[PDB]
Amino acid sequence: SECVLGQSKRVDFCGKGYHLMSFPQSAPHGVVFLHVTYVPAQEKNFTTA
Amino acid sequence: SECVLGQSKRVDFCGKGYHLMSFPQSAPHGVVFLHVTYVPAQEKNFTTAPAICHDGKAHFPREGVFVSNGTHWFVTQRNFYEPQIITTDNTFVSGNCDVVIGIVNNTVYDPLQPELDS
Amino acid sequence: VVIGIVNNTVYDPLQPELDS
Amino acid sequence: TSGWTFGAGAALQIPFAMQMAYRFNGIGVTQNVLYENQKLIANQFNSAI
Ligand SMILES: *[C@@H]1O[C@H](CO)[C@@H](O)[C@H](O)[C@H]1NC(C)=O
Ligand SMILES: *[C@@H]1O[C@H](CO)[C@@H](O)[C@H](O)[C@H]1NC(C)=O
Ligand SMILES: *[C@@H]1O[C@H](CO)[C@@H](O)[C@H](O)[C@H]1NC(C)=O
Ligand SMILES: *[C@@H]1O[C@H](CO)[C@@H](O)[C@H](O)[C@H]1NC(C)=O
Ligand SMILES: *[C@@H]1O[C@H](CO)[C@@H](O)[C@H](O)[C@H]1NC(C)=O
Ligand SMILES: *[C@@H]1O[C@H](CO)[C@@H](O)[C@H](O)[C@H]1NC(C)=O
Ligand SMILES: *[C@@H]1O[C@H](CO)[C@@H](O)[C@H](O)[C@H]1NC(C)=O
Repeated sequence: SECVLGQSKRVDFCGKGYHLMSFPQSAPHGVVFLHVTYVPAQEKNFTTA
Repeated sequence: SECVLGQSKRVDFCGKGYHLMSFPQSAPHGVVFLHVTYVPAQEKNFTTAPAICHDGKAHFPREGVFVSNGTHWFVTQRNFYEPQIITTDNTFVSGNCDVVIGIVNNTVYDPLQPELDS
Repeated sequence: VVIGIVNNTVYDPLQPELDS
Repeated sequence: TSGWTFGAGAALQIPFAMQMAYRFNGIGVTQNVLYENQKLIANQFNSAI
């Protein structure tokens, strides 16, 4: 209801990283979610104020 | 806690549609919630583009999407049709035109130009 | 069209002094 | 085809690029970050799948 039908701000609910969207997949006696998430990478330092 | 005492972004957690609020009602051995929700209705098709190419610069919507009624392009909020003229106030610029797929030429009106002549 | 409206001036920061 | 909308009510079609663009906008990343590098995003998603 929250990951497939919408986009959730809940951290680590719909997979690690910032949640973009999810895809459900049927499985025997269960369900499988493919959580598409945005994770940042390639950092670099900056001075800030 | 999350719907009577607040407004929930969780989809279909408190009633179908976009949640506005809920009202609790006592029931024997339980509780009844009256989930007030905003359900969109009466949609109509529009042609859209992700961004608008002004003179060598690509304009994106700050909030909403670009749409057209067939001939004229408007920027409107995503979940209620309230068309408005494209201006530099409701759009922001990032990069040149050719990098974005689906870019469309259209003029973006600077409100300062007709205001200032003296 | 709106109920509860109250008259008041809204200042324009684009032209309080900036005319040329 | 419609993203988050069919959960709320009648399914409203939208191009998938614009849908993923708003979903980027939902996580605090502007739309131009997606549109300017849509091909890389699509390739990354395909590779992950
Ligand atoms: C930032 O500075 C720290 C300490 O000077 C250094 O260890 C690190 O490699 C720098 N770069 C990043 C991305 O943290
Ligand atoms: C949008 O266009 C399609 C195809 O022309 C049509 O099937 C559909 O009913 C249209 N939607 C609306 C809301 O008119
Ligand atoms: C689109 O809207 C503009 C401004 O409201 C109007 O002048 C024009 O005739 C409209 N065109 C169509 C096809 O509805
Ligand atoms: C949209 O699809 C049509 C038909 O497949 C194609 O001619 C056009 O170039 C496409 N435009 C974009 C921006 O994908
Ligand atoms: C209008 O758009 C086309 C591509 O759709 C582009 O080649 C052309 O340069 C644009 N017009 C101007 C005046 O830039
Ligand atoms: C508030 O109610 C009074 C009457 O009790 C009415 O005169 C006034 O216009 C109302 N104001 C608003 C903003 O509804
Ligand atoms: C002040 O408000 C009243 C009632 O809302 C309205 O009739 C009147 O026109 C307003 N004043 C001016 C100068 O418009």
